[PDB]
Amino acid sequence: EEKFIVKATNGPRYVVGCRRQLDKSKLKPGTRVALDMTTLTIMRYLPRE
Amino acid sequence: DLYSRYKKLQQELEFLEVQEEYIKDEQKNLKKEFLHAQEEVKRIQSIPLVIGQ
Amino acid sequence: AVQKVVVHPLVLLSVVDHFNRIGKVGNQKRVVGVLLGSWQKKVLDVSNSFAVPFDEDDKDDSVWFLDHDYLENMYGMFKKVNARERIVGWYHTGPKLHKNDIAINELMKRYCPNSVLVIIDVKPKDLGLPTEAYISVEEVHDDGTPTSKTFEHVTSEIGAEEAEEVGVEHLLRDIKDTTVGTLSQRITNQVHGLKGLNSKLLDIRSYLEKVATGKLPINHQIIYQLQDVFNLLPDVSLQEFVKAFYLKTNDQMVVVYLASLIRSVVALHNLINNKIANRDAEKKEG
Amino acid sequence: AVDTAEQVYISSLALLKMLKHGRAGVPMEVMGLMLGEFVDDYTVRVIDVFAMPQSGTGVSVEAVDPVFQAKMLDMLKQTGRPEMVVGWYHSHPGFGCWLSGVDINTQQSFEALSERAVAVVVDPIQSVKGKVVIDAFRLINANMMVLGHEPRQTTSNLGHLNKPSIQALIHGLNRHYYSITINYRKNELEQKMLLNLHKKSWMEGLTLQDYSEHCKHNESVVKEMLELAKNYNKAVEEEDKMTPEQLAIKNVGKQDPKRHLEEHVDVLMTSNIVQCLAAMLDTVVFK
Ligand SMILES: [Zn+2]
Repeated sequence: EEKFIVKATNGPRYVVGCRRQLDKSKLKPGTRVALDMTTLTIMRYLPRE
Repeated sequence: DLYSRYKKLQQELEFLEVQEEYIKDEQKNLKKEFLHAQEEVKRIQSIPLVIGQ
Repeated sequence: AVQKVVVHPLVLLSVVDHFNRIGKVGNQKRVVGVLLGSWQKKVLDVSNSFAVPFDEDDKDDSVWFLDHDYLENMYGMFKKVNARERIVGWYHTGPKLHKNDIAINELMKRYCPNSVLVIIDVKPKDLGLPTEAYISVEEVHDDGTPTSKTFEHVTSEIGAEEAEEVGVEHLLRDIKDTTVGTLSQRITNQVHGLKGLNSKLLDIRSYLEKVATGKLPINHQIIYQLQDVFNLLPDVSLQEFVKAFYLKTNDQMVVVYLASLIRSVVALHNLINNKIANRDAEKKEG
Repeated sequence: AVDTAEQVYISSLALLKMLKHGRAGVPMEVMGLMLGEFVDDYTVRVIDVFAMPQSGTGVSVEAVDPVFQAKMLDMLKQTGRPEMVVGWYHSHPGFGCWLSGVDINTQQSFEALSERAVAVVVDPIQSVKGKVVIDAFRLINANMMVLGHEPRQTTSNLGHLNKPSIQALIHGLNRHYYSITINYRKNELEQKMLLNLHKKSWMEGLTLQDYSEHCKHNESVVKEMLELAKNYNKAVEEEDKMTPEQLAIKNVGKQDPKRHLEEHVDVLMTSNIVQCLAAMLDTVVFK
């Protein structure tokens, strides 16, 4: 629940952790998110259109 | 040499006795260094990574 | 406003640099530097800082020397290279709090926003936390004394972001991590008594002295609440806590069972090998 | 035509500043400077180290502003930092820590003043947090190609310079290129201060705060962890019921990599917390 698996658009797969800012509300699967080049943290998510 | 064997052996007694605190130091320190290196190679492993096959 | 702040070792090591570049002056008075950080977020975070020359007078304590040009230049260039950090407040290495410090902080109270004051020691003989974060605010006094700048204690923690931990750990190669076990815990369980001992001994003596033997009404009123806290525990007879002691000792019994059983499991391979290996080695020896 | 053995002295100052420069070590090319004082030929000490504002041009000899340089240096002269620049440092993220054409050219241009010109390249990006160890760089002369490469004494430190054991870049780029050893310096003040500060960093303010917390959490939190511990231990024991059969069959060789011992020992180590905090609770209750 704390750490999940992410899928990049380019096709390689990775895994990240959980930032102390965001909560487990939007952390649920089925939602496209965003990552950082350093430490692979999460600033926010990426809502589909 | 018969009575001298005692006094000559006493040196070996002290020499074998002095190794006690030594092996104490070794066994107490090298385990701390063991867990040190263990956590050193443990912290190498990180959660973020790439998944292969 | 700010519940807690984060102070990185880098600034205190910059104070170590202040004690470095001295070069045997023969003055070595208090030196006021300029602390930098992020006031945007609720929690304060210290990254890096710089140093400005600060001098005072022997007799007159109202003498304080700062520089506006050097400050604007250093902060200007620092903002030029890094826009993620701005000005917050200042700090001094003086063990004692001077009366002129309100006038020294008044400048940054005017030009800049509210500044936080940090007091450290010149000689690291203090076992306790060297860094004390003091916020500058104006509070209403109950006794009716005129409104003045009051320093309130703010809790703080010493930590690093990413690489600083590695740098420190590499430069030291002495200190050990948490390392749950016997020695790491028992060391704390030993020395903590002294940690409380030296502190309390250094405190309650000067306290007892200055209360009866002294003046300048620092508002002793809070110390009645101190003594009240000391009276919050009127020697409980533990009679109600007997069941709790029973549960704790029961958990102790659980620890006993677990230890005995597990060690009994470990003894298997040893008390097998000690026989089967020795007898085979002996019979195959000759 | 004389050459001695040089060793670069590195303090915690430049190290930490290069760690902040490591946070500044973004793929955008950055500039840095190092200052110090030369007591003699074969020793070099660095003290004052700062960063430089980023640019779109990247690392170049044109990127460095001479008037701004001399200005900041003068501002350091009026202050308590009377040290001349001993060289310059930078970062080379992701393409390796080696030096390109422009880099060695601006190095050639910046070494016109100082014969030493210490070159330091930090790349925390692909560098694991396990080791912060860095390797300083040097520039060999182009007229020494006829004679031997490195006429340096004290060959005992080459094993300490063997830390970059990579089988590619070293003897691959070894032509007209080499490195220099790195050592540190620490006094009693820095030692005691940093040790006390770090110990306090791993400790609490009054130090009596978060202890009793866990002491009273032993009956709530730890208990569940003890239950899970018993679950895993039982999960081992069910196999331990199968073990004496194998011990009654083979006994020759070990096909099981699982030790089954040290882990349970560690479980006991976690179980000793209750015993260790018991005396703590006793001291709290007593006085
Ligand atoms: Zn590049």
